[PDB]
Amino acid sequence: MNIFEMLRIDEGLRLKIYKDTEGYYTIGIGHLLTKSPSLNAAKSELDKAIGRNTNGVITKDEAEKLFNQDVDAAVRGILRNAKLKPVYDSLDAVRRAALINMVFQMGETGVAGFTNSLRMAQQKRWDEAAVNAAKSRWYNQTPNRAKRVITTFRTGTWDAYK
Ligand SMILES: [Cl-]
Ligand SMILES: [Cl-]
Repeated sequence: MNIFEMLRIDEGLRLKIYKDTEGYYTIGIGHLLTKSPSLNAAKSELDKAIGRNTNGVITKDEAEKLFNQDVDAAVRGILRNAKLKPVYDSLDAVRRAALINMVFQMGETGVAGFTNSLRMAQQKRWDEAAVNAAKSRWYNQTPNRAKRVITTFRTGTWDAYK
C-alpha cells in the first residue's frame, strides 16, 4: 500500500466537476479547482489546468495526471517547509505518508498549525499527539478520514486502510 493508494481512498475519483464537503469546485482526485462560487471560474481553472477545452469533464488519465502533480507538489512543499521538513525527516515511511496525506488535504499552512501534535510526534509520543490532532476542526469536519490518518500516524502501520 502507498500514498497514492491511500489518498485514492480518502479522495475518491470524479471526472465531472463537483463541490466538496466544504462546497468548493473540485474534480478528479481531490483536485481543488477554486474557492469561488463561479462555475465558470471553475471551468476556466479546469481548462487551464488540463490545457484544453474540457467543458468540465475529464478522463481517467487526466485525473491521474492531476493527482501526480498534486502529490509531487505535496512532497515538495513539505521538504521546503521549515516547520515540517525535519518532522518528516524523522518519521518512518508509513507515517510520512500520513503527513503527506494531511498536507495534501489541508495545505502546508493548515498543517503547520498542528504544532502541538507535530512537536509531540517529533518526540515519538504517538498516543499523545494523536489525541491532540483529534481536537481539531479537521477531525470534527471529517472524522472518518481524520481517524484513518491519525491511526496511521500513530501506528506507523496501514491497518486503518485494510
Ligand atoms: Cl495545476
Ligand atoms: Cl470523513
